[PDB]
Amino acid sequence: KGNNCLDAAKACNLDDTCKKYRSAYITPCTTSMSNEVCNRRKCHKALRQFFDKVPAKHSYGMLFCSCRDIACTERRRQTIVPVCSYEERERPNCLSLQDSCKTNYICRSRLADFFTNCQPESRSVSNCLKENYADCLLAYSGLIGTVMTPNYVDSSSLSVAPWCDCSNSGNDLEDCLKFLNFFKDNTCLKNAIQAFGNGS
Amino acid sequence: KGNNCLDAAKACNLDDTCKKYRSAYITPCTTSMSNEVCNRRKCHKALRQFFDKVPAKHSYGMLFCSCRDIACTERRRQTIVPVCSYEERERPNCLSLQDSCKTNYICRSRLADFFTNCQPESRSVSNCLKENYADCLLAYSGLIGTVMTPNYVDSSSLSVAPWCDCSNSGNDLEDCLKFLNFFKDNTCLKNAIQAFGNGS
Amino acid sequence: QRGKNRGCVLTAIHLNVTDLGLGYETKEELIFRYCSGSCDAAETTYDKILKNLSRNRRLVSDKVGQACCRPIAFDDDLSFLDDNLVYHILRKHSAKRCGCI
Amino acid sequence: QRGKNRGCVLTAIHLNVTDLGLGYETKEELIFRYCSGSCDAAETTYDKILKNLSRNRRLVSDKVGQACCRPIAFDDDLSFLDDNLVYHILRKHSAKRCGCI
Ligand SMILES: O=S(=O)(O)OC[C@H]1O[C@@](COS(=O)(=O)O)(O[C@H]2O[C@H](COS(=O)(=O)O)[C@@H](OS(=O)(=O)O)[C@H](OS(=O)(=O)O)[C@H]2OS(=O)(=O)O)[C@@H](OS(=O)(=O)O)[C@@H]1OS(=O)(=O)O
Ligand SMILES: O=S(=O)(O)OC[C@H]1O[C@@](COS(=O)(=O)O)(O[C@H]2O[C@H](COS(=O)(=O)O)[C@@H](OS(=O)(=O)O)[C@H](OS(=O)(=O)O)[C@H]2OS(=O)(=O)O)[C@@H](OS(=O)(=O)O)[C@@H]1OS(=O)(=O)O
Repeated sequence: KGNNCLDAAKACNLDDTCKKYRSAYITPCTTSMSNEVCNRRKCHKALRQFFDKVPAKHSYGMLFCSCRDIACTERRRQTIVPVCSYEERERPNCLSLQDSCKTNYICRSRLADFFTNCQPESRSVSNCLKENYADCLLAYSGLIGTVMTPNYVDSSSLSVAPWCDCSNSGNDLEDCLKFLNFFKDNTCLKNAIQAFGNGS
Repeated sequence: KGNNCLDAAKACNLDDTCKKYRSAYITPCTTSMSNEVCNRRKCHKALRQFFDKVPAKHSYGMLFCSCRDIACTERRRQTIVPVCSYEERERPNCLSLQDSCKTNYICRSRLADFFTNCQPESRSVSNCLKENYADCLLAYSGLIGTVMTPNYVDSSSLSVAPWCDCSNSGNDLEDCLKFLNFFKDNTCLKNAIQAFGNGS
Repeated sequence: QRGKNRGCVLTAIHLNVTDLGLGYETKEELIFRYCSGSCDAAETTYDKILKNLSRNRRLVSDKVGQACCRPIAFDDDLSFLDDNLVYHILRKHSAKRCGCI
Repeated sequence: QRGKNRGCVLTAIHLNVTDLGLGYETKEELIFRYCSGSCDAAETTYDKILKNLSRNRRLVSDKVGQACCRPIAFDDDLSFLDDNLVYHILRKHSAKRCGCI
């Protein structure tokens, strides 16, 4: 058989634009430095350029492809090159990470679009307050290459989170968890990704 | 048959050094500028480098080859590319030309070697005061690429002169003619050139 | 004048990366493009000399040292994820433009 | 490893300038040097791909788009005086080093 993620890699490599901008990010994201696995800034940059410059039909195919097995979900999880772009020795606190994000024009803007566009509403048919999967996917993919870079965490599901947790939150733990769970347990986002994977 | 000047052109083009430095001077000497036949300075430079950098056996072969016909003597006369390196619209006075020469280190030095080394003495077997054809030829070829650049004038003989005459010399006419005739009627130089052409 | 050596052209083929025999183990794919066709017409001084020397028989042979149809520009880099989830990048593997050289 | 394509070599011939057929009328002479020999061994990614695709039959043919033995450097300029006492200079007319390209 193969899988939908392979098919999306095939389509990308057969398209002049997708192919070029994929290589443009795979390069800095896998080129190790002295005493570091990659240059995270240059990898982040190329990731942003990938999603900004490559039409959604190609760039989303690889990020949001639907899977039936672990060979597929593991390919999908590697799309953003997480060893370089996502993981770090330690997880910062999500409220500190949000603060860092907000000092940066692109991060602040993409983060706000995310909370605005992927707001779940349980009373809606789409399950999204703004009722627009396209704007939620745009907002989510938009975070990739910011300090708020998110990725799939749970290989049996579509669950995502940035690289942060809520350890040592003091009085702000409830706010922290609200922020973190907006990524982890987000019916609007999950439906939007499922919708893209179906072929809407 | 052909001629000795052709043979010397053949030898030169078959030698790495002579070939390269010949082209190095033919180029600037035949490349016309806006409103001028060549850049005389650049042609002069390359001529000096030709005689300084190419061994005498090659560089002299072309300059001093012996001829039996006008096809040979005309080839020999073109060796220094005289249209560029020798001729000018007007002939200056040889005493003015000597003055200009003397303000230049290379010209002053080469000119003195010439008068020293090609001094004719009628009582000698060689007909040279310094009795050394090699030093006279060295001194003469040495002037090529200076303002005192000499060339064959008289296609039926080995007679040479720089590009100057003795018109308007006032009281200095005798000195002027002495200078000019040292090139034109020089038994030491003529013997030295004949000697090279024979194969000494 | 209307273009010497018009027959030197680009051809595209659809391949698995494994078909390239470059040591990779992966299910990923590419378009590979190559340059082929004749370069009989001389486009340089050197090539004119070779052609003229065969014509006048100073070179006892024909087509010796001739130019050939070769890439003069390459397609962009191609990357892929292999079976062990390792990324690779192919460079200068596919032709973008052809010429006689 | 001990040098692929060792057979791609320089050869020198002694010529009249008129033998070149370049339009000149002159009694002058030159050494003309050219590059010839086989380029069967692949020295680049692109060439490895071509060779591998013939081997595994994805290219229904052999030796298509192959490299050839060509100058990778040229001898110095050659000048001469023609029959009408006009000077000329030949450039990039003779090879100094050969390679498969
Ligand atoms: O126009 S935007 O404000 O929307 O910003 C995006 C464009 O600016 C670039 C230009 O890069 S370039 O094409 O390589 O010259 O990036 C530059 O600005 C961003 C954002 O800065 S900002 O203060 O938030 O506005 C910087 O990224 S980041 O530090 O915020 O993460 C770039 O820094 S870096 O190179 O990634 O370190 C900065 O690049 S540069 O210093 O000018 O070279 C492009 O964005 S980017 O490719 O995502 O970095 C955008 O240009 S574009 O023409 O729209 O593609
Ligand atoms: O060492 S010497 O005093 O004997 O002079 C000869 C060397 O100097 C050169 C260097 O040129 S370069 O190799 O291209 O760099 O020429 C330079 O000096 C001469 C003589 O000047 S001087 O004041 O009389 O000593 C200049 O010639 S001239 O103006 O007197 O006719 C050169 O000027 S020009 O380029 O011909 O206009 C001057 O060149 S430069 O400005 O330094 O570039 C070489 O002499 S040359 O090739 O005959 O000009 C000699 O260098 S070498 O390493 O011995 O070959």
